[PDB]
Amino acid sequence: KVTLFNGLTVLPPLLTDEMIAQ
Amino acid sequence: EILDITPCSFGGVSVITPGTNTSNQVAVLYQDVNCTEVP
Ligand SMILES: *[C@@H]1O[C@H](CO)[C@@H](O)[C@H](O)[C@H]1NC(C)=O
Ligand SMILES: *[C@@H]1O[C@H](CO)[C@@H](O)[C@H](O)[C@H]1NC(C)=O
Repeated sequence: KVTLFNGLTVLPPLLTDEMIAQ
Repeated sequence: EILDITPCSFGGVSVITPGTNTSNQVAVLYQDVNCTEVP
């Protein structure tokens, strides 16, 4: 359901989706 | 001929290190960058 350079950087979360699901 | 322009790889640099008074060894993390582009 929930689906959606110039110094911008997106850091990955520490906990992945699999670990949250676990 | 049309050409695409993309800024070449850039990122932050982080230093992973235990306490200075355990050891002096460090590791380097290059964020959002291949290992090939590092040198
Ligand atoms: C560094 O680690 C040593 C080993 O125990 C300790 O004696 C010293 O107080 C430590 N220094 C700090 C700032 O934690
Ligand atoms: C690293 O470099 C090569 C050439 O740029 C590329 O094909 C490869 O997919 C890159 N690796 C990753 C994990 O993105």
